[PDB]
Amino acid sequence: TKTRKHRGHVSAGKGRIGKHRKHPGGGMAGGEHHHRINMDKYHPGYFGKVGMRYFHKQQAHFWKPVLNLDK
Amino acid sequence: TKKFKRHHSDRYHRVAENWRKQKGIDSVVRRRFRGNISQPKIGYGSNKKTKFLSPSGHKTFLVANVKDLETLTMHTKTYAAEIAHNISAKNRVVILARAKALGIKVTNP
Amino acid sequence: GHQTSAESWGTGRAVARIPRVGGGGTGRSGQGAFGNMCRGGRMFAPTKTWRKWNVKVNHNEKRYATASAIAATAVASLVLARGHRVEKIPEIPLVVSTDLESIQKTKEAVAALKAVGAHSDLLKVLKSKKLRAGKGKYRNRRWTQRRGPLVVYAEDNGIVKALRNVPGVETANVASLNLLQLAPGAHLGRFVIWTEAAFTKLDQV
Amino acid sequence: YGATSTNPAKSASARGSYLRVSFKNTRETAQAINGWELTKAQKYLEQVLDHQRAIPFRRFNSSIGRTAQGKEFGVTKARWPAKSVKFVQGLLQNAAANAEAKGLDATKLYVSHIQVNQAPKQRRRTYRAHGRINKYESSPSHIELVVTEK
Amino acid sequence: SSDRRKARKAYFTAPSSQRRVLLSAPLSKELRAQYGIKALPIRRDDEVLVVRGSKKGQEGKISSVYRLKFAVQVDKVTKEKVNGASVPINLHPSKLVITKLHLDKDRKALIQRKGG
Amino acid sequence: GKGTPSFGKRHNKSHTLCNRCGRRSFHVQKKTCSSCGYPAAKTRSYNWGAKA
RNA sequence: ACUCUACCGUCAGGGUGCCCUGACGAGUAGGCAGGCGUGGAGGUCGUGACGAAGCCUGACCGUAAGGUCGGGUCGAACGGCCUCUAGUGCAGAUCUUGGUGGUAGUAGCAAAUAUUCAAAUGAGAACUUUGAAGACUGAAGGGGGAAAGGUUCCACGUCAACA
RNA sequence: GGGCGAAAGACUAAUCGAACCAUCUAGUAGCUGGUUCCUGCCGAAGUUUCCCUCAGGAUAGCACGAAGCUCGUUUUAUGAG
RNA sequence: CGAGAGACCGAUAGCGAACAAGUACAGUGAUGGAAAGAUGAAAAGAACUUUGAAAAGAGAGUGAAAAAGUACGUGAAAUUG
Repeated sequence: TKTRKHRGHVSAGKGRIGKHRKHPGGGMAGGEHHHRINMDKYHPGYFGKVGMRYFHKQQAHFWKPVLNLDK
Repeated sequence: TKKFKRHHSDRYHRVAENWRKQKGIDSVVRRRFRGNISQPKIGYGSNKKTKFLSPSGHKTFLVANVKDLETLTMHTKTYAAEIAHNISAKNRVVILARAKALGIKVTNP
Repeated sequence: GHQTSAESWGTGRAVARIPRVGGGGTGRSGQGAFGNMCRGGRMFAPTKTWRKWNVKVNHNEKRYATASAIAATAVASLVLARGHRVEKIPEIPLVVSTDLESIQKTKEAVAALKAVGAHSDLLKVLKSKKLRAGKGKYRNRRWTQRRGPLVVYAEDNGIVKALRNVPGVETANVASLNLLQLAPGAHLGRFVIWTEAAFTKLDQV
Repeated sequence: YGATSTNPAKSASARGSYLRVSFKNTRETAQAINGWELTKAQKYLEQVLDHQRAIPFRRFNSSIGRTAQGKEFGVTKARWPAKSVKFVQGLLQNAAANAEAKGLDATKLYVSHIQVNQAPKQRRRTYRAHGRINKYESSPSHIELVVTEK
Repeated sequence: SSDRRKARKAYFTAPSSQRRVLLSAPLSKELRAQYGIKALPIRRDDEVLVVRGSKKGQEGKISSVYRLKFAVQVDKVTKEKVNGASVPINLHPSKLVITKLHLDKDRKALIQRKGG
Repeated sequence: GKGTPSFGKRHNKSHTLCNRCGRRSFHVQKKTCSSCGYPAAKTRSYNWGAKA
């Protein structure tokens, strides 16, 4: 929303002139190999699985109070 | 003394002649030249000492409508001491009959 | 914008690759809504009802802000500066009795404000207001009533209609006494006329 | 028009606007009678409308014949306009008629103004081959003739 | 609502019931001080007078009243023609004020019905 | 050129006009109609016949 | 440059108000700061028909940004104060909405079936119309029906647009 | 993707190697082009580990912006053509 | 169908369209579809006189002003004396 800097330069949201979908590298990226995207020799991606999922830690799992002895 | 323009104005009409920055790559006044004009810097211009002329260096005070009339002086506002044009001819004549009747010059009669 | 069809064609005829003329199209360009640089196609940022206007705020800032704005009334200099005025400089904000409720007509109301000394806030409007530009010249934005002295009620709910009708006044309650009623147009310090029962209802925060 | 009605006591004129007519031939005919007084002017137009003399063209060029009758100034080229000239001759006639209505010295008056204006187009179309329509528009010459008191 | 053209919408394509009223002009001071009424609608054989205008405070009558046009011809505001005919000539009835109100059958009972 | 003067034959007259609508693809052979139908079943208002 | 001395730019220290004053200051990306900016608005009094916005023209401070005053003129609109909000600064993709320029009054002026002369009428006549006379075709410039179209024929009536 | 062949994908409203019209559709373009105030503070880089990777980009080299602090001239030797 | 209002336009905007915009027109064709607003208080919209053939050009009247004259707001330039 810096209308002064953005419209009187047109570099804001772009960078240098011919930067199109090479620069963000498409949008997303996958797991394994592909050409000219933002994947490369990255450290995130691997493992994938979100959540500490187990059949003990779901429904009917009763919660504990926040209760120290000195607190 | 060498007057300034925006460049390419002498070529075609699609140029606003007020000064714009020489934006991207090469231009004769970018890499600094004193011939085909210059690029305006803060080295040029009037200094931190002065400001505001008349043939007696006198600053104005616009006394438009009958809001604050009794504020106009006859010292630094001796030469320039105007009214306001957008404010009616009725008010103009009323202010002038007080303002110029201090002991000052005003441009309009 | 999609109320026309205009196609690409290119060279071989007098039209560009840009959708200008096709299946119709006089000064109605675009295949759908396309061509903002083209006149009668689309817009750059076409305004939408989906995008936000209404925003959040704290409730604990609401009761602080009304307290701060009325604290600016208790200093006399803030009041008489901005736009609001007063003859009686000390003992601000003004507190009258519950005889404010015993006012029927605006003829009696103007006379009451005359006597106590809150009348230079009342008479201040000389000429009216005509219009101003845009949606100022179109709809109900012509005649506006001055936010002059505020009147504050006590016993809640049904406030005084007698002191709606004073030239350049407001009516309000002690509980219902919002942000715009104390600080209209940013800066603080609007004159408030309380009653006896209203100013002891104000003994909360 | 171009020129003013310099005073209605001195003036006498006649218009002739929005004509389908050759554009260069109207103002080139106008040159050779402008400045010249009305008795010389009317003679020149009735000569070139008949067979006698040409009008030497000056302001305009194009493929036009140089010949012995190119003299008006030190000019070589000329052409001999006809249906253009019959229009301009009518303006000399009415301006001289209404100059006697004022009570001047009509035939001996100075021709102050005559040229031609153009601005909007009078849009006409004619066809050409291959499902085609090209421009076929007329040039609206605004021909006046002011005489002043002389 | 608060709208110039959309307020005029109702005035323009007004029904014939409302066009009775919208043939309006004020009443004179001794008609108000006789009865009470603000305005009453304007008809042909009323004696009329011009309020605001250069035709200032002159005597007149009305010649014609018109339904859709709203404008009325005013007698005594009379010019000629190129052919030379002394015609009554138009005015919009807001520029007028009536001095006559008739009694009649039961316009007598209209102005003194249930409220009056 | 194969086109326009050959189309100027038109001995076989395909389409005439519709009664209810004005869609003149009312073929004497096929008896079709792209608009409301002639003959119809229900009113043939089709959704793809508009963009806006 | 070297060199004299002064002046312009941000910041430091001593002591507020800021002044002394060091070191450097060619410049494209880029970031920050500061300043000028439209539509709109809580505000709104102030200005107005004894002459408002506007149109048009002159004066016209100096930091690059574009704004106050004044004159000719308008016949109703809009800013002190005080601060928040948006479709917010133009020279350009063989682009987009239209007029106007350009070649140009130049070419074209429609497949080589001669035309000459006299009149009627009239404001104007080679062309309408009529006469004298000649070119020209006569398996069509003669004659004549269906599809297709649908009143275009006809008499009456006009010379403007339009040929 | 059917109609059709003594063949030439000739042929289907000037479109036929898959008719035309309309809608979903503003399909999409890893590529190219165009793109709107000013001054001041102040201002580099064309180098690399590495890739089914090559007109790109994770990382590193170098100076952005902001807060808090940070030299060497040269003397004794030691290692290597 | 009616009413009211929103930080919501003032003839390139917005409903196709403010106005005889589906009506002089164009396509076989559900369809495409332009040009396009306008006096004053009162029309009194120029009698009468004079010149020219109508067009065109001058005196004279009406009216608050004709420095409001019907093609009726303010008006710039290419064009154009």
